[PDB]
Amino acid sequence: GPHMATGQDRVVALVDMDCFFVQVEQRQNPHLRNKPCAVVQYKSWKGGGIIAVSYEARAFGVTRSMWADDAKKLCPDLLLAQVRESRGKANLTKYREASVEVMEIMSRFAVIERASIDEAYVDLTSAVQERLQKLQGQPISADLLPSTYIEGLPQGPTVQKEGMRKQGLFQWLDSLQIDNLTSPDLQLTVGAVIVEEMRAAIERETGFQCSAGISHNKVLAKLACGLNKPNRQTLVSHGSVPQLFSQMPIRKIRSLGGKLGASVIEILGIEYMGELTQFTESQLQSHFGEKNGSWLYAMCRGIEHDPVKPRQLPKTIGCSKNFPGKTALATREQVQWWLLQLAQELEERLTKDRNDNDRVATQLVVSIRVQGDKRLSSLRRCCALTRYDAHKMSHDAFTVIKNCNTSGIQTEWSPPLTMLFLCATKFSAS
DNA sequence: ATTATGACGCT
DNA sequence: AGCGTCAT
Ligand SMILES: Nc1nc2c(ncn2[C@H]2C[C@H](O)[C@@H](COP(=O)(O)OP(=O)(O)OP(=O)(O)O)O2)c(=O)[nH]1
Ligand SMILES: [Mn+2]
Ligand SMILES: [Mn+2]
Ligand SMILES: [Mn+2]
Repeated sequence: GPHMATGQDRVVALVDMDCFFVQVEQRQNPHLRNKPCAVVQYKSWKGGGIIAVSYEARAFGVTRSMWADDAKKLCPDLLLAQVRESRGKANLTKYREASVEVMEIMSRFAVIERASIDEAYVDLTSAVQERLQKLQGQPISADLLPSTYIEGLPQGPTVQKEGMRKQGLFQWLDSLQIDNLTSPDLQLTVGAVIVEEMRAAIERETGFQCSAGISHNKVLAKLACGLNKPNRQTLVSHGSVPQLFSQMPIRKIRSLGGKLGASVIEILGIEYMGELTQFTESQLQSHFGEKNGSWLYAMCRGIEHDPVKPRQLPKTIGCSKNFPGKTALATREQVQWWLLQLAQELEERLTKDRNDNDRVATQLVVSIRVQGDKRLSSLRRCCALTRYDAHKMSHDAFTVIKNCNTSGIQTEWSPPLTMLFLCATKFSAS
């Protein structure tokens, strides 16, 4: 009871840009705004592969991973924007630069953890204490939360969406103890006020809309973020967790959407996150290991301790290209030419990174996949990265992989290569 | 022939 | 260090 930790110490938000690459293209080209549209890589094979989809297009069933030709069968008026190609490969620079715009705005409110190109966690605990002491016990007006949903509300004893949002928010605010500066629910609420301000700043200063989740930890904030997209934010309180998890498929929780989640379902004979509460911590550890077991035991009760890392920049800078089917690289000239193309993009990005961020990478990781290998990476080898020179990097990568050539003929490459990947790692301040 | 990344855990 | 999993 009084010593049962409840995981309510922190206020954590997850901010995620709505259909990010689409918004980047819609900002640049107003003709794409408020339209079914998608962003594609390449074009020759089945119209290119879709990697981002506007919400208008999602209404037609268009999704990520779809080929554009198939998407056009669902949505004949779908508009398409193509990712830039440079040196023979997709080049994602426009979206990385747009991401930096957003991350820099978020960093004005709190230290952030860059979790992806379009999302960041925020630890708002200190900012919340600040704003609470500024409020002087003054209640929080619904006007300060104009895009906020309170998960689980309204409940208890009109048929529009905005109306239900306002009803739930009213019930939430009516329940609040705005005189207790240590009340977790109040702290979350103030956190949501701050996130409204952050999201308003992002849209004002970039044109981009985003969604967000506000809760007591990263997993709940991420889950919350997904509940009311697009262009809305959602507060998931500690108290909302039993009902929310009672019908939550295990796979919806970050890190459980793959083999581990499938094993939780199969071994324990359960379907929903809430069903995990009936197992002891030692039972879960016995099935899933010490770390996973302890994490599951806490997470199904709404408790997770993973910190928001102070890290706004990516830890690695990488360049990769698949060579599927009959485009696989089968000669030395071919392998060397593509290693050079990748290395030239890497050099350009690394040199910009060194100028912007006062650091240098010291390790080059070279990854390949050979034809017929089921795995995504067939071989991974490191070497020293001592100079930002593409010709040196591509020569070193070749030197590191050259013995994977089974061909006695040195001019040919067998088995042909179906992927090349160069990654710069182990940054040091400079 | 979902492609291009990027983080992190294991041993 | 190199490999595997998660993510999208
Ligand atoms: N190159 C590449 N980029 C991807 C891939 N999957 C996602 N992305 C990019 C494009 C997305 O706009 C961006 C952010 O992904 P999200 O999962 O946050 O989805 P998105 O923002 O598109 O929509 P959302 O509103 O968050 O559901 O990442 C991929 O498989 N390959
Ligand atoms: Mn997004
Ligand atoms: Mn995202
Ligand atoms: Mn997505």
